[PDB]
Amino acid sequence: DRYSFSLTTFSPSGKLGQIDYALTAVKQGVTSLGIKATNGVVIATEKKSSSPLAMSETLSKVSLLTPDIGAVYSGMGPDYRVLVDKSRKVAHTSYKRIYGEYPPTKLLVSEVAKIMQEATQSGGVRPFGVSLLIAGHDEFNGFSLYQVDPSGSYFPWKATAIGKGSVAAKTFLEKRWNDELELEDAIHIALLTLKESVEGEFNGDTIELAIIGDENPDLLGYTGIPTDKGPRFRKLTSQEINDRLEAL
Amino acid sequence: GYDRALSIFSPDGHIFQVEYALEAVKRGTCAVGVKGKNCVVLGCERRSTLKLQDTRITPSKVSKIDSHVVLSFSGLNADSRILIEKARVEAQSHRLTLEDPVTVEYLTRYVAGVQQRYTQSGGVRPFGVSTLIAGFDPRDDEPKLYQTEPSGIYSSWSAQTIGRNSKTVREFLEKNYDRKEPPATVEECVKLTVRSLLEVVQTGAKNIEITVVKPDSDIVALSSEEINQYVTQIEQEKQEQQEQDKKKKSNH
Amino acid sequence: IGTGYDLSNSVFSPDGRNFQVEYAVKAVENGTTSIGIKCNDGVVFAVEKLITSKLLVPQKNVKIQVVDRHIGCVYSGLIPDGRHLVNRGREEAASFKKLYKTPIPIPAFADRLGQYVQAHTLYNSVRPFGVSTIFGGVDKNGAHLYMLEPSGSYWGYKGAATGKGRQSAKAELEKLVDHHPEGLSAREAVKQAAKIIYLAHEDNKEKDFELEISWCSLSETNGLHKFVKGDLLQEAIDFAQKEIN
Amino acid sequence: RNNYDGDTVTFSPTGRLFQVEYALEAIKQGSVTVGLRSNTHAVLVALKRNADELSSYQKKIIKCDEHMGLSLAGLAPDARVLSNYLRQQCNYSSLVFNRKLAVERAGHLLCDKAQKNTQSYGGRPYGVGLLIIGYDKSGAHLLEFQPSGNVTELYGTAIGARSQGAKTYLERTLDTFIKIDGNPDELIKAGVEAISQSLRDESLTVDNLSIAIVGKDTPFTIYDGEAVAKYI
Amino acid sequence: RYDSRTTIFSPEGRLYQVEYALESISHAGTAIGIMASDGIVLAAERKVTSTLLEQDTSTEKLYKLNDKIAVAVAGLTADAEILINTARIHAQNYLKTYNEDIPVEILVRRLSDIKQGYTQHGGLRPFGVSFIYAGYDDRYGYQLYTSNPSGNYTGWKAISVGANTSAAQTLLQMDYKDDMKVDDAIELALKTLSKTTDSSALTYDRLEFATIRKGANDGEVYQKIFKPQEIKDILVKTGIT
Amino acid sequence: SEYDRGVSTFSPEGRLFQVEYSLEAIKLGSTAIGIATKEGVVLGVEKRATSPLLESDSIEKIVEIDRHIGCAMSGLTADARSMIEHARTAAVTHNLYYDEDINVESLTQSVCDLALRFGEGASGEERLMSRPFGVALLIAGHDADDGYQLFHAEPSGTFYRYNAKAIGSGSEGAQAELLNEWHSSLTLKEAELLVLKILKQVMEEKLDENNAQLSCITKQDGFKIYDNEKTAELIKELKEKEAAE
Amino acid sequence: SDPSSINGGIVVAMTGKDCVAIACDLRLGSQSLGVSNKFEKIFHYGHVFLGITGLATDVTTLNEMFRYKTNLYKLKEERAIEPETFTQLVSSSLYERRFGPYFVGPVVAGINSKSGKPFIAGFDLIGCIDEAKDFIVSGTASDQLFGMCESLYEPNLEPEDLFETISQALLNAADRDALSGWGAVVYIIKKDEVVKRYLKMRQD
Amino acid sequence: SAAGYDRHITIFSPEGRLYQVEYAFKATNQTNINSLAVRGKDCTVVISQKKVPDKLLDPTTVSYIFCISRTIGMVVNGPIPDARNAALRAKAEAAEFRYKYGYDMPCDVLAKRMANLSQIYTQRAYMRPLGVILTFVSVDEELGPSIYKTDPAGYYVGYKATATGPKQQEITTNLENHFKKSKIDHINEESWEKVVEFAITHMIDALGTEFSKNDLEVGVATKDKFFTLSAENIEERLVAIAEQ
Repeated sequence: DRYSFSLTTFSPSGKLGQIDYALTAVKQGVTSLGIKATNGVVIATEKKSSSPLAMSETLSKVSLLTPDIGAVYSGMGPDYRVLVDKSRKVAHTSYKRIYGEYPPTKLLVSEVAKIMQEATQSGGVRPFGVSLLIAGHDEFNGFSLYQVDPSGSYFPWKATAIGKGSVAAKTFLEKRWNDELELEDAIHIALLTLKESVEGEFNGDTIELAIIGDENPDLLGYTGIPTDKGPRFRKLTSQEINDRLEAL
Repeated sequence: GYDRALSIFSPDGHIFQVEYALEAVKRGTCAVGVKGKNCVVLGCERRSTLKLQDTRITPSKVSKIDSHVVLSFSGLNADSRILIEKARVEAQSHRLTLEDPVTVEYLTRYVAGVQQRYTQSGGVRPFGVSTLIAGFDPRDDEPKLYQTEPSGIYSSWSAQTIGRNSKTVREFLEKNYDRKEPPATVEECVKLTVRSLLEVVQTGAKNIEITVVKPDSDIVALSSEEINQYVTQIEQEKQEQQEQDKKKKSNH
Repeated sequence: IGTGYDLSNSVFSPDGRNFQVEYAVKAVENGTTSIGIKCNDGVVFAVEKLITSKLLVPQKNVKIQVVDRHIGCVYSGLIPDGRHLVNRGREEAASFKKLYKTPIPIPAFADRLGQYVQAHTLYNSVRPFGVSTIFGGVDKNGAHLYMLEPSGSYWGYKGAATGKGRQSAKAELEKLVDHHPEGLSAREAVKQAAKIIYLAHEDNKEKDFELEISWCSLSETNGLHKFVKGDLLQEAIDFAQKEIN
Repeated sequence: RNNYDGDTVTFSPTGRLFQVEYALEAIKQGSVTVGLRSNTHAVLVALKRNADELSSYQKKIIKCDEHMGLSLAGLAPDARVLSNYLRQQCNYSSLVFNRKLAVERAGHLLCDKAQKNTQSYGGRPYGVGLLIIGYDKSGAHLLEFQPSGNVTELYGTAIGARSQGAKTYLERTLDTFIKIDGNPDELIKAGVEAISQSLRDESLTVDNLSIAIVGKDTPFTIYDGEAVAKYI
Repeated sequence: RYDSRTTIFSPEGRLYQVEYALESISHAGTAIGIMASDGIVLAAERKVTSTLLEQDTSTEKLYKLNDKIAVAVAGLTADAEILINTARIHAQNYLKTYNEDIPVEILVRRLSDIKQGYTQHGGLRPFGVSFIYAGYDDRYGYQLYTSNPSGNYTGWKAISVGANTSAAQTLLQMDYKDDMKVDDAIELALKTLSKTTDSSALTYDRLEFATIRKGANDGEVYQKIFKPQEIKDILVKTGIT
Repeated sequence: SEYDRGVSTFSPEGRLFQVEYSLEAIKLGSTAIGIATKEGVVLGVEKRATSPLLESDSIEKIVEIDRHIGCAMSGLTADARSMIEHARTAAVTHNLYYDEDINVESLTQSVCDLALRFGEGASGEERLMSRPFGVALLIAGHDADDGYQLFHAEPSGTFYRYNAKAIGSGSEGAQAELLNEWHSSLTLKEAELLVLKILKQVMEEKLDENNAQLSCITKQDGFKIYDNEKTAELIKELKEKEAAE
Repeated sequence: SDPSSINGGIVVAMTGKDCVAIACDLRLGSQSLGVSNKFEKIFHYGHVFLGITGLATDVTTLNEMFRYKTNLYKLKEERAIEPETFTQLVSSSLYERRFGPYFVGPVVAGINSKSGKPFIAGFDLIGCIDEAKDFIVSGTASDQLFGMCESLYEPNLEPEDLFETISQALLNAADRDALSGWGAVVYIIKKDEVVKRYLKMRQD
Repeated sequence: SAAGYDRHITIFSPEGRLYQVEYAFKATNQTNINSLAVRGKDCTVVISQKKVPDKLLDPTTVSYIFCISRTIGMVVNGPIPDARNAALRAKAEAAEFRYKYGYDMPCDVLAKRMANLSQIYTQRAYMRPLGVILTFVSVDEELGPSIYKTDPAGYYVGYKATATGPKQQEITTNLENHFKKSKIDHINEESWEKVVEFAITHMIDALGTEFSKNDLEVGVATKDKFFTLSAENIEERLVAIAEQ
């Protein structure tokens, strides 16, 4: 009641009403999920066209924050875009002068968290409508995956999911997850889990699935340097998703 | 109501924030100030519950404002923290500008000024803390004892109890205290202060904190052994007096 | 009503309006009739300033006020509130002259005034405006007539009207489209303005009025705005009285 | 409803605000003053109030300049903020332009200043009426300033308690005082008659009269005691 | 009700807001720091868990703020992040300014002023967090304190916060041996953690632990957050596993 | 309702109720009386005693604002602290600028100018002091250009000059008695025994000096706050005078 | 010239083969007056060693400055700061002031643990990337040392070979400089072992 | 529900959403205007209705197609106040962008920065969302013909073609049939004039109402330019349809 007409006071059972509503706002979104393996990380989402005429191919819901780190969301569409904007800016500032190349995954998550936290702090501000997943790859902690909550807390995970179909996806991932998976194997889990959510439209035109694995000097835009590391992030096209989607 | 902000008084002339601040005082630990003629003994209840709880590193209930003026307090302990540091920085700053020792009358007046400024404003609330501030200056051998209030009022009292169950101690203090001759014995001033605080602690002399201020910048914190010495002498006299009263009855 | 929706200006109704902006329009209605008539070579502005007692001094209180020396503006609704939109308007006018060393085009002014009204609905701590403002002049492109709503909506007009007796005015303006498809020439429109305000004063009848007319005309006021006063105004008065009878 | 009895930033269904309306009330509980003018003079006559007979009575005439001046009827706190402002503008005109500020021109600055507080949600809105006199290049003028900010040029007007009889004196004798020019004596006498009728269940006394006069020949001067027991 | 701004007071002469922050602790995990002359242990319990949760290569309720002082968390985690970062910044100011490590009493004291400041000033929340501070300074040796969500500190030799504080406290003070040992701290903590927690078999992936010692590799203080397999060793001694 | 919550909301009187309530704060306060004569102004006060431990002779209630200016007060000391610190600066700043005494009337204006702040901001007055002042002062001094003048600085309006004025709890009965007992034939000494005569009547305690404190403004003497012995003596002369009549 | 030239002092770091040496003099002088015969110019944040030349104030002040930033880096990420990454940092941090630029010539040296490769880097007033796998020398006798180190360097050396090369280098170059010398100390980072060998040399 | 919720955009509902933003998606029915944007192969076309309902309004002052900058048109649907506010910021930012970055501001990038702008108005309770729908049309130099629609929420998504208004649906369904059967997302003809004929025909069938020259206003975006058509040019295209 008054514990989300105001942000000052709390429920006597803990937490603001605003946070529990912010999670409701997450589930009203598309379904996004990530699975970590020991030689890769898959990140996968669906995109609701929401008009036969809408082009969701022109805006994808998998967006590189920096070349080695992509992110997805589940939750409100407008809220995602500004939040992504601030991710690209802070990243250069915070570590592309400290290390002169793009940050650790781990670092950018602690930064993002402070921003989400500050909108839970005071009245006359609202939480963000999303929970994000940030996946990336660095050499200092290896492959990682994270879930970043609009409460202002963040949790690392091996595989997790969020969105409308989260509760179905989570039990599914528990069963099929093993101690060593391949990148290819984790893509083959990722398609099945998301297909539980939406069926009767599943194709790689409507489902976007992409990976964080090894460097691409092909998406780097240069070669001829013995130390160069191209984007750990990589987009599969519509055609490549179909090759994996047949493989099931 | 008129309790929605500090920009509204009630039609009696009261502001309910201040009135609930006065109930706040009563929540936290008790304090007694009692003046002599060469001393002021400023004593306070020390809260302990558990054995784990230290009395080494644990926050003292007497804070030294300077080397000749001290402050003990009553109210919320969390609230009183901001108030403690502020009063010490101001203490040093007087001496930076002027180059003079910290005047007691100035000191209470500024300190109650901090509280007043918040009360004057509506966007910030004052502390629910009332203090006792006792001292001497090197230029005075005539003792001063002051009080602040959560409103922004400063007052002078000969002798005072504030904080937890003040009321009963308050009447005991009146009778014994004489304005004729306040306790000239230093030991007897401490002993009175022990008798007053005795009432509110129940059993204790590791829960009685006595501290003593005398002129020309002498400050002491009295060890646990000395606080326990008072209790043995004070129980012997209270009991003795009681036995005698029942003998006056027997005689008639 | 309740449930917001008028209780703040940020909040929006499910209908597509804002009921706080509707009470501001009611305040324009309550104010005294003003008309503006666009012409194929000028603009004429007229206003009804009613006389409530004869303690007023005649030709000394008006709702006609000038901006530069060639943009006339006249306001209805809350009287000091219409003054203020002109006072800020005047500030906006000056800025443009200093920077570009040119007189302000009337559609340029038209953009700039309506940005002030709109700023006063983006904040719940700023009361909107509650005044309509008839305006226009002669510029580079010739003569133009505009009117601005307290919504923060505006459009160009051939004939414009606002205030309490605006029900008559609107009707006389229409007779004019048919009568003259040039909207009338600027000279004969000073007399047309007076006659209009007299039929409008039949809706205020229980009281007397004072009529002020001003104009700005391309070559019959020489690109400049000046007040219609003198033997000019009295001829306008005589035409009105005659044809009403 | 009267959900608008608290909001000064939110229109009332009539198109008013209630706050502006209450501000007219404040004037009614306020102290009476009668204005009037002629081409070559303008006069303010005002009633001093007292709470008892050990009070030495409230100044109702504030000298704004040596050629301009004002009187009040309503909230004295609000009257102070606007008096400060008003002197600041008249001195500004004498500093930069070596110029007297016109009565009418001053009034348009005061207008923006009323409506600023209406627009805002911060500080009190006004609740005092000022009767303003001056004598500039365009002779004596009389404005009635309202706490709305509406400024009205008349030949005579009145604000304050029981001010509807001053308007009735002035209406009848409207023309008598247009014809008198160059006689300060006559114009002063006319306000005094005026404010006897205005008042009800009161009588005038010597030290209840404060008459303030400026014209073309008369400097700005305030008459008290023996200088106003000649026109009672 | 009093709920609108923190610039108000309830009739207890406290604020209802402070009570609401209090309650925030008692729906989070349980936290225990036991001090001994030979080292201080910090322990926290995880309030989420899964088998696809990464918690074996990470901690979340244990931060070192400098290489001589460590903290445990009980409360919401969203509240925690902001104030940890500020304590750590204050430590490195101390290091920069005075050329030495901060005392325990100040570092806590600052943090306590800052919590109270959000009560004192504005309509901004109190931050419902209780932190256990276990530190070293060469003035009062080992020092164990905790900080209140109201924003005051009190010294200790053992304390529990979190969920079921009362239940935990009685159990800790019963088994407190008066010289104490870091090895007994470590042993006591697991036992006490078990009974509050709603699992009957406490486990190392469900555990966060740091032990602080200067009593081995003397003349210097070395603080060690334990790795998962070591936590398993100490569990086997207490007979839980 | 929405009238006692807000400093920017007027009620059907056209007033603030913030301003109203602050009068009742003064009536809470102890009785204080000032009586002007042409010999000097005499400022008397009441203090209270409910404890034998309360030292009431070691804190002030009559204060020196300059070297010929004194003030008595009633209401909260919190509201009084701000007011007197302010008023100290105004007199001091005057001696800087001109190298002359402050006049009595102008000191009154400054105190009522602080009083005006009840809220947060305003155009033509920055407000930083967010409540009504629940204190008044009687302001007494001497200028040479008039004489001795005695004023009441009102926190709720503008200032009213008096020849004798009572404030506080017992203000009501004191005011009637001063009309029938203030006269221009009454010397310095008579002025003292008058204040004590009224003072006791509305006191709920006996007439004694531990609950009283007189002072005078004599320019010749500078502002003099009295000793306890002088007041004690005078309680005795008061009773002997009235014993015999 | 600059203030860096008035106070002086030398820090020279060098590379061999899976090793580094970074060595310094013990002279601090403030102009003509010699001040300390024993102020070490070598400091460290983990395995990364920071030398500092220049004015005496900025030797102490920047040390506090870079300590602050490496301590927040260490705690958050739970690893040691790397010499590869510290070179980025030194150059931006000194560049923060440009309108009050710090008057120093640092030398960074360390060995990366994420490959074991040896790293040395050179800087100036506001610092720039200057990459070497040979040597970086700095100070008022830097022009002497640039040639002295090149002349004695033979590419690809043992940890024990590298001692000899940096010692003979420092020994004569410091001595035949006014504002340098007065003792020296040599740190040989073998890989992760650091042996400290004090040079017996004369008092300059 | 209603207990705070609808009265704010900083108070979430039990659904996690904002009722108040969603009520502006019901503000396009009040002005009663429809748009149609279609892309040809080398062009983009926008046609929106023009409402002149009174003979005291000139046809040339009432327009809803605005020149934002040289190659960028925009159609506005919905209320006249929020129409202006959006228009200003889009002109100030487009002009500023173009010389700062030296690039002609693409359809995606204008639609993007504005959608960002609309999100910022919603997070603070001081500001409010826009009510209008802006459908930006440009022929880009990096993507050729494009239509990006930005919603009063701060959603923006691309479109083959898009429509807006109260009768928006009926046009949507007509465009669905057209692109689906042909298996191209463009109007096949290459001349911008003949594309405008096709687009005008789809609208007259779909709404059921024949339009006039003073009941349309048409902007046509070509390769690196925009221009808005006058009524006599629009008439030529209308009669093109009417007589085969």
